[PDB]
Amino acid sequence: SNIVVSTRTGEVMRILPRMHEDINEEWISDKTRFAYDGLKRQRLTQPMIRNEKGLLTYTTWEDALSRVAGMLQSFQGNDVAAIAGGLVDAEALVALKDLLNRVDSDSLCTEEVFPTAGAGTDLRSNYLLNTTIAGVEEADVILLVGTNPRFEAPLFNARIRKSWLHNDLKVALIGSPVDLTYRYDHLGDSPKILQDIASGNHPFSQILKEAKKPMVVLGSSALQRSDGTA
Amino acid sequence: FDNSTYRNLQHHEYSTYTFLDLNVELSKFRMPQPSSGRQSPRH
Repeated sequence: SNIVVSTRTGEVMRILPRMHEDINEEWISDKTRFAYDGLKRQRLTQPMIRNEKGLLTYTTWEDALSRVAGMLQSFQGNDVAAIAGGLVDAEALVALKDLLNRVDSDSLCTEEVFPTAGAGTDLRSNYLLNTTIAGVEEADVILLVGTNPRFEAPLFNARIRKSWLHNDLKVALIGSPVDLTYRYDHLGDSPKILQDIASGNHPFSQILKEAKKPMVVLGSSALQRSDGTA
Repeated sequence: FDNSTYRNLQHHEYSTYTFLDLNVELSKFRMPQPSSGRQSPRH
């Protein structure tokens, strides 16, 4: 979501929505709006190392960097790995990729799981929302699989609700019957139903066939389980 | 033919459910209602 951070005397005061007709419209989420104060609570301000007693203690940048560099120079290849978090920027990701490549390491991983079978990440459209958020207002039917769009992507759910209200969009969900703030056709929570729809045995399969602009959305949270590839 | 008497005396014995009892009795005479196509505007 496009936002405005309002500061004063070098301190964040509040977060406001910034209008983007294609992403967040005029709204933001409550997490976007009111979680900024967490940027003042448990902050890492100085470099730290372990002392002789095994406790974290403050340190200059030079000594911590030298320690990390000395440990990095010893090992190489598969012995060096990196895991990226959820709030990491592209510049940091590419810098870490290059740094670990100079050591001849390829164990650069993310905590979020996406299946690597077949194309995997080779083709971009394999892991993108190809219809885009603004395209939701053109679909006549949408199938949701193994996700709670209300909490995973509140503005995406708002766009779906807007299309449900104005364009008479038809919504179906496969998964737990969560409250989405709009009425939908619940098919169940057994993954086998997906196969049934593909088979054509299921009633909903015909519904997708008649639709001019169908959409199928798979949440990345369902891909975190063991059978995400399936 | 007379005009000394008042003829609207039936409402002297109406109970609290007279209107709704009459509505129930009239329920059998009505034509089928049209349908909007949905169960509710929130559906």
